[PDB]
Amino acid sequence: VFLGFLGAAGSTMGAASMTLTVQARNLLSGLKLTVWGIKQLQARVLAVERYLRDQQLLGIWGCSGKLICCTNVPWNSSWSNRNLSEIWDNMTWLQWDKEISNYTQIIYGLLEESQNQQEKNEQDLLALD
Amino acid sequence: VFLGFLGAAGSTMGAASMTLTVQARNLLSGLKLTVWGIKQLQARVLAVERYLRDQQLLGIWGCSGKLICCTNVPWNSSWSNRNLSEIWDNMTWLQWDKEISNYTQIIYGLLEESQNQQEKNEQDLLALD
Amino acid sequence: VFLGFLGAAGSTMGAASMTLTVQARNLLSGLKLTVWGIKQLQARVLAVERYLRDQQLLGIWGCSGKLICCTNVPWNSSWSNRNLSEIWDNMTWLQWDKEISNYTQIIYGLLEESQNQQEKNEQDLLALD
Amino acid sequence: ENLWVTVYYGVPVWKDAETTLFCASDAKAYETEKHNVWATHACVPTDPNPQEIHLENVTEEFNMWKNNMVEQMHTDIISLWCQSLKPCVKLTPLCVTLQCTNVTNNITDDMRGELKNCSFNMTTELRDKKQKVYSLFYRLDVVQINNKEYRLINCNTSAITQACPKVSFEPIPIHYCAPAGFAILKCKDKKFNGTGPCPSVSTVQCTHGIKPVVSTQLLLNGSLAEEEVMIRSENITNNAKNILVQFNTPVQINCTRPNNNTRKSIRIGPGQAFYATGDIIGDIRQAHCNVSKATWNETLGKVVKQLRKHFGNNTIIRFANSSGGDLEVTTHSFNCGGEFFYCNTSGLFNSTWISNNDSITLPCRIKQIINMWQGCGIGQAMYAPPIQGVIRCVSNITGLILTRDGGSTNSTTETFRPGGGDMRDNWRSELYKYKVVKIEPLGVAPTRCKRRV
Amino acid sequence: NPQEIHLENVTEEFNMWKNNMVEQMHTDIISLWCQSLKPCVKLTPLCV
Ligand SMILES: *[C@@H]1O[C@H](CO)[C@@H](O[C@@H]2O[C@H](CO)[C@@H](O[C@@H]3O[C@H](CO[C@H]4O[C@H](CO)[C@@H](O)[C@H](O)[C@@H]4O)[C@@H](O)[C@H](O[C@H]4O[C@H](CO)[C@@H](O)[C@H](O)[C@@H]4O[C@H]4O[C@H](CO)[C@@H](O)[C@H](O)[C@@H]4O)[C@@H]3O)[C@H](O)[C@H]2NC(C)=O)[C@H](O)[C@H]1NC(C)=O
Ligand SMILES: *[C@@H]1O[C@H](CO)[C@@H](O[C@@H]2O[C@H](CO)[C@@H](O[C@@H]3O[C@H](CO[C@H]4O[C@H](CO)[C@@H](O)[C@H](O)[C@@H]4O)[C@@H](O)[C@H](O[C@H]4O[C@H](CO)[C@@H](O)[C@H](O)[C@@H]4O)[C@@H]3O)[C@H](O)[C@H]2NC(C)=O)[C@H](O)[C@H]1NC(C)=O
Ligand SMILES: *[C@@H]1O[C@H](CO)[C@@H](O[C@@H]2O[C@H](CO)[C@@H](O[C@@H]3O[C@H](CO)[C@@H](O)[C@H](O[C@H]4O[C@H](CO)[C@@H](O)[C@H](O)[C@@H]4O)[C@@H]3O)[C@H](O)[C@H]2NC(C)=O)[C@H](O)[C@H]1NC(C)=O
Ligand SMILES: *[C@@H]1O[C@H](CO)[C@@H](O[C@@H]2O[C@H](CO)[C@@H](O[C@@H]3O[C@H](CO)[C@@H](O)[C@H](O)[C@@H]3O)[C@H](O)[C@H]2NC(C)=O)[C@H](O)[C@H]1NC(C)=O
Ligand SMILES: *[C@@H]1O[C@H](CO)[C@@H](O[C@@H]2O[C@H](CO)[C@@H](O[C@@H]3O[C@H](CO)[C@@H](O)[C@H](O)[C@@H]3O)[C@H](O)[C@H]2NC(C)=O)[C@H](O)[C@H]1NC(C)=O
Ligand SMILES: *[C@@H]1O[C@H](CO)[C@@H](O[C@@H]2O[C@H](CO)[C@@H](O[C@@H]3O[C@H](CO)[C@@H](O)[C@H](O)[C@@H]3O)[C@H](O)[C@H]2NC(C)=O)[C@H](O)[C@H]1NC(C)=O
Ligand SMILES: *[C@@H]1O[C@H](CO)[C@@H](O[C@@H]2O[C@H](CO)[C@@H](O)[C@H](O)[C@H]2NC(C)=O)[C@H](O)[C@H]1NC(C)=O
Ligand SMILES: *[C@@H]1O[C@H](CO)[C@@H](O[C@@H]2O[C@H](CO)[C@@H](O)[C@H](O)[C@H]2NC(C)=O)[C@H](O)[C@H]1NC(C)=O
Ligand SMILES: *[C@@H]1O[C@H](CO)[C@@H](O[C@@H]2O[C@H](CO)[C@@H](O)[C@H](O)[C@H]2NC(C)=O)[C@H](O)[C@H]1NC(C)=O
Ligand SMILES: *[C@@H]1O[C@H](CO)[C@@H](O[C@@H]2O[C@H](CO)[C@@H](O)[C@H](O)[C@H]2NC(C)=O)[C@H](O)[C@H]1NC(C)=O
Ligand SMILES: *[C@@H]1O[C@H](CO)[C@@H](O[C@@H]2O[C@H](CO)[C@@H](O)[C@H](O)[C@H]2NC(C)=O)[C@H](O)[C@H]1NC(C)=O
Ligand SMILES: *[C@@H]1O[C@H](CO)[C@@H](O[C@@H]2O[C@H](CO)[C@@H](O)[C@H](O)[C@H]2NC(C)=O)[C@H](O)[C@H]1NC(C)=O
Ligand SMILES: *[C@@H]1O[C@H](CO)[C@@H](O[C@@H]2O[C@H](CO)[C@@H](O)[C@H](O)[C@H]2NC(C)=O)[C@H](O)[C@H]1NC(C)=O
Ligand SMILES: *[C@@H]1O[C@H](CO)[C@@H](O[C@@H]2O[C@H](CO)[C@@H](O)[C@H](O)[C@H]2NC(C)=O)[C@H](O)[C@H]1NC(C)=O
Ligand SMILES: *[C@@H]1O[C@H](CO)[C@@H](O)[C@H](O)[C@H]1NC(C)=O
Ligand SMILES: *[C@@H]1O[C@H](CO)[C@@H](O)[C@H](O)[C@H]1NC(C)=O
Ligand SMILES: *[C@@H]1O[C@H](CO)[C@@H](O)[C@H](O)[C@H]1NC(C)=O
Ligand SMILES: *[C@@H]1O[C@H](CO)[C@@H](O)[C@H](O)[C@H]1NC(C)=O
Ligand SMILES: *[C@@H]1O[C@H](CO)[C@@H](O)[C@H](O)[C@H]1NC(C)=O
Ligand SMILES: *[C@@H]1O[C@H](CO)[C@@H](O)[C@H](O)[C@H]1NC(C)=O
Ligand SMILES: *[C@@H]1O[C@H](CO)[C@@H](O)[C@H](O)[C@H]1NC(C)=O
Repeated sequence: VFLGFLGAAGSTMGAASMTLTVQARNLLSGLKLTVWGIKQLQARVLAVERYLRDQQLLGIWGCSGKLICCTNVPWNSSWSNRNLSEIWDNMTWLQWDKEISNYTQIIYGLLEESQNQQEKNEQDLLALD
Repeated sequence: VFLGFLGAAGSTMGAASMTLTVQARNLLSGLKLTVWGIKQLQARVLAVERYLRDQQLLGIWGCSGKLICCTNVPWNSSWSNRNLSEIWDNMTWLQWDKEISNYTQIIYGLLEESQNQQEKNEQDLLALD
Repeated sequence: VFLGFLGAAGSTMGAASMTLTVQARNLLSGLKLTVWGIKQLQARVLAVERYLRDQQLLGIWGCSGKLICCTNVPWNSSWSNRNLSEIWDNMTWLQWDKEISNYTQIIYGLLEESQNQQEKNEQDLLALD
Repeated sequence: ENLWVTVYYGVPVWKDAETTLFCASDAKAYETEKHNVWATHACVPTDPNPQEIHLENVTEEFNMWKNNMVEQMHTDIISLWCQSLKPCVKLTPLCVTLQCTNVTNNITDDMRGELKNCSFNMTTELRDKKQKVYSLFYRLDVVQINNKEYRLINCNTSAITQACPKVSFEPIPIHYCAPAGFAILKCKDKKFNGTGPCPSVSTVQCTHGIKPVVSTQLLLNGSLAEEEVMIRSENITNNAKNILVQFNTPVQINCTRPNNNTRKSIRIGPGQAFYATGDIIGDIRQAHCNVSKATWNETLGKVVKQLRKHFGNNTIIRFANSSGGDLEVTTHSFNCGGEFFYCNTSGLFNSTWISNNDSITLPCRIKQIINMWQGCGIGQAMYAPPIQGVIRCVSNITGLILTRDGGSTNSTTETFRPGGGDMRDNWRSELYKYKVVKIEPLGVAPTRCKRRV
Repeated sequence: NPQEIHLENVTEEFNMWKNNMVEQMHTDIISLWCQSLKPCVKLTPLCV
């Protein structure tokens, strides 16, 4: 089905993992001398800033695929102590971010490191052949 | 040769498939209190909107390569009923879009589905190893 | 360590090749009727133009990985006549660009050609299977 | 043999659309300014080496009469005219009762006093003591009201502001450009009436230098046609539709203002200062415009030979002058050295052509208070300051704006008279060979190629 | 918390007398001086 934009906002993370191509679709874009022109323009640039803020992180991380992705960073237990079948079938994305909001910035540091490290490491395999 | 920007606009789709890196090059970018400043600015942002409109579709589809690409969607005959050597050697891109303008939006739905479906499917292969 | 933004600006190219994920991080983003609003806005759009100018070249070249990359273009000796262990351990990036500023545009032509050529060539391998 | 869709990014695919175009002018235009350029303040320097790509095998259909780059240009020119006179000195404490007389001259009785030596009061720097000062005005600027006492013609229509003397009204070349994702297609056909397919089309980023020349009856310093003279019309049969003529060879014209005027610098306020017309140094002479009658001879012959291609071959073509109305329509309204001329074109369009060394001088009047383009609202009126010295200017006549009479089934001949009023035509005479297109580079095509899993 | 990164081994050549952030600052201050007095009371009916 197509529940639409943000359809699975109250659904389990496993059920909302099906609707990631819909929320990404409507995330960018669906006049004389006045005050509404700027009213729309500064919003129309904030849209772009809010999009590329995410995209540059998605790029400097290992995954420019822009949908879903796995990474070579061990899930540090200290972050949640919850179970695979107890979050993907018993918790909502908002609730989840509510738990992990504290450590989000930390994780971003580790992803940037792991990715730069992987790319530097792969150049050495490409250079010997 | 380098026929330049839009050189192969009257050429067959097979002959214009050689000049895709040229039209993509010149597709982004080649003052006091006035009215020309905004005149240029709103155009200079429409450039970016018109570029990223295409790029987000190219990303949510299977191909962020940004040049040419194949997809796992069967070409539904009902769309054209024309032949491989009768379009790539006997039809111009404009004429072609003139035929397929009706179904373009439909195809985009199918590409988004196929891609989200492929990525979800590949995570399951990556998780068992 | 994290020497910070532009930490390795006076360091050898080999030592600065470790800090490429830091300079890329701080390269995008770290009000009533007035004159500062536009003062910030035209700068806030020049940021985006200066970013995507680089990104479109990085895309039309073979490497959208956005970190480091190798290419199938032979290093034409006529450009430098210097040695691998005499630039990566005895020269700074600025000095290096100071040498190669003359030929930079030439190299960009060759990269665009090689990439369009590779992609056209790979479609023929994908079509026979 | 089972086909697969394949995405393509960068396909020559465009569609007709309308965007916000910007200006572009040479680096010299930015050079010649004492705040003197009326536009170039914030214009983009033009590319030193413009590039024009010829698109082979392409046939695109143009339509000059419903083209939007014209509307953008005109409304932009209107807004620029407006904005250039906002911060300039306003002549509100004018319109005082003017005690006027003839100018000092003894000529026969068949000479109506074009100029009037007027006297009036004025407010000085202080808002107490007045100022019995005199000026010289043209008769068109003033109107009697019931010793002859007058007023300014516009006191009863709109407010008034003076055009600063620092700014100039010199038409400079404007190249219009389109943003990324768009392009401007330029028909490269020698004989093209602006509507229909163009066999040899090319593309460009910025058009050629289009000078914004404001005239009404005759197009000036325009682009010459190629080979045979060009006729363009939206509907030739409809006598209500103008007929724009573009010339192949330019007709030399010479307009002069033989009056060495004087600039009086009155102080109306603590900041403002008004520029009246002082006494005339020399003879009381009239502004006039010259047209070499030989070149005009051959030009009229070459246009009638093109007319016969549309109105039957063995017919008689007559030329008469304007019918009447405003001065802006019945005279070749234009600006030269800053003064706004209004010339009588009755000596150019009084001819008759059957199936088969001097100058024609034209009496040119001058007006200083003009209110074209409605006045930016319902208020502003502009006073063209007086210009010292004799003004002489040489221009090209490069086109005409004609109109035909509605005889219906009257004769084998039909008479043609100058027209205008709507100045968008002045731009359609140069934006007949251009059109805008947006780029949509996403195109999918079938091929027996699938990406593996 | 402003951050100042010391760039070791770097030697850059400055020129204070042909520096443009100065021109921007002054012309901006001029324009601000200007704009702050536009909507303020004008004393035209003074000078008596
Ligand atoms: C169709 O095309 C024709 C051909 O181009 C065009 O003719 C142009 O006519 C105008 C109007 O007369 C000419 O412009 C004036 O030229 C005179 C003198 O000519 C040159 O003299 C010196 C060298 O001898 C040159 O360096 C100079 O630049 C001139 O080109 C000038 O006196 C005029 O300049 C004054 O006015 C300018 C703006 O109006 C100011 O920017 C300039 O600083 C001058 O200001 C002075 O003027 C006041 C007196 O007038 C004086 O009191 C002030 O203190 C101040 O010092 C002006 O440039 C032009 O040369 C002709 N064309 C060309 C190519 O030169 C037609 O006009 C055109 N059709 C239409 C409708 O315009
Ligand atoms: C448009 O209309 C205006 C109306 O004001 C005319 O302006 C006046 O014109 C008259 C002449 O037409 C000018 O009068 C002349 O003034 C000269 C200056 O002398 C006076 O000034 C000095 C100080 O500078 C005093 O000390 C002295 O006592 C004088 O009072 C005189 O020298 C002139 O004399 C000559 O003409 C008169 C005319 O009757 C003769 O009797 C004399 O013998 C002699 O031949 C003359 O009186 C007056 O100055 C003008 N106004 C101003 C403000 O200057 C414009 O001339 C008119 N323009 C046109 C084109 O018609
Ligand atoms: C001041 O203004 C007055 C006008 O009020 C002006 O006086 C006029 O001079 C002309 C001279 O050209 C007079 O015209 C003459 O009229 C008679 C008939 O009345 C004609 O026969 C004359 O013929 C001559 O001109 C013909 C063509 O021009 C020639 O073919 C012929 O052979 C003659 O040469 C002549 O035209 C006019 O009558 C007077 N006006 C009055 C009211 O007397 C005077 O010249 C001006 N002076 C200055 C200094 O400005
Ligand atoms: C895209 O789809 C539309 C339908 O949604 C297609 O429009 C249809 O086109 C046919 C012609 O191919 C039209 O038939 C016309 O009938 C009139 C009636 O007499 C006749 O005068 C015409 O000569 C023509 O035969 C049909 O009416 C029209 N559909 C509708 C609803 O108007 C369109 O052709 C498709 N585009 C392409 C490129 O195939
Ligand atoms: C980039 O390419 C340009 C050429 O397009 C190089 O410029 C050239 O540099 C040499 C020096 O290496 C110049 O020689 C000079 O000759 C004068 C004449 O006496 C002398 O006084 C100087 O000491 C110097 O020897 C040469 O003139 C100059 N070319 C031109 C056309 O001016 C430039 O060096 C290249 N950049 C790099 C980093 O190599
Ligand atoms: C009045 O019209 C004449 C037309 O002959 C103008 O002189 C001519 O100006 C045109 C350009 O406006 C010149 O054509 C150009 O010549 C160059 C030469 O290299 C050519 O490469 C260009 O493609 C273009 O065709 C033309 O040569 C010139 N005629 C002569 C005899 O020099 C004159 O400037 C006009 N005056 C105005 C508009 O005030
Ligand atoms: C404005 O100019 C007129 C004449 O053009 C002056 O009119 C005078 O008005 C007074 C009114 O009391 C009469 O008594 C005079 O007879 C008028 N004529 C004169 C004085 O020549 C008027 O005074 C002028 N305004 C001023 C000087 O402020
Ligand atoms: C504004 O002034 C103009 C000219 O003084 C007026 O136009 C003239 O009006 C009178 C009387 O209404 C007519 O006799 C004239 O024929 C008109 N002139 C022309 C050229 O048509 C105009 O009516 C005035 N507007 C007002 C007073 O509202
Ligand atoms: C430009 O010239 C062409 C050719 O003369 C005109 O094409 C005519 O178009 C009408 C209807 O659009 C047809 O009925 C005629 O048969 C066409 N002429 C020919 C010779 O086939 C076109 O109308 C002209 N356009 C303008 C604006 O003058
Ligand atoms: C028009 O009148 C002006 C009046 O100022 C003349 O300018 C003066 O001309 C004389 C002789 O030509 C010079 O001696 C003066 O120096 C000039 N005045 C100034 C302020 O410089 C001007 O010459 C007249 N027009 C012509 C074509 O001569
Ligand atoms: C228009 O003006 C131009 C220049 O003022 C005239 O051209 C010159 O005119 C002078 C005097 O008439 C001659 O001595 C020159 O030989 C002319 N040169 C050229 C290149 O023509 C032109 O003749 C005038 N034409 C008209 C119709 O007034
Ligand atoms: C066009 O020419 C005609 C005929 O020469 C002019 O008609 C004359 O106009 C004047 C001014 O109104 C009248 O006094 C005459 O009675 C008119 N003559 C006729 C026979 O009607 C007409 O003025 C000219 N057009 C222009 C705009 O000047
Ligand atoms: C434009 O030219 C025509 C034609 O010369 C002028 O009409 C003349 O008007 C005067 C009256 O001032 C008559 O004496 C002439 O006999 C008229 N000419 C003809 C041929 O009849 C007209 O006045 C001029 N100006 C305008 C504004 O129309
Ligand atoms: C067209 O212009 C010619 C040229 O002036 C006019 O011819 C004049 O006709 C009158 C008749 O009343 C003669 O008295 C003049 O001598 C003629 N002038 C010349 C120079 O020959 C002609 O009148 C104009 N057209 C019309 C319809 O009047
Ligand atoms: C991750 O968990 C380990 C347990 O070995 C703990 O020592 C460490 O501090 C945690 N890391 C971070 C960055 O919180
Ligand atoms: C594709 O073609 C099939 C033929 O089996 C047809 O049934 C179907 O409606 C077409 N699909 C679409 C979405 O047009
Ligand atoms: C690269 O070096 C070769 C040496 O064989 C030289 O001939 C060639 O001109 C160089 N190419 C360019 C584009 O500079
Ligand atoms: C102006 O001159 C004309 C003709 O010379 C005359 O009829 C009129 O009465 C004069 N008017 C004045 C105010 O001098
Ligand atoms: C053009 O003129 C003809 C003449 O009869 C008229 O019938 C038609 O309505 C006009 N408009 C057009 C052709 O668009
Ligand atoms: C010049 O124009 C007049 C006006 O009708 C005409 O009589 C004459 O024949 C023309 N000259 C030539 C050489 O055709
Ligand atoms: C008029 O006749 C000429 C020959 O004198 C011919 O070339 C032209 O085509 C004809 N024009 C028509 C009939 O419109």
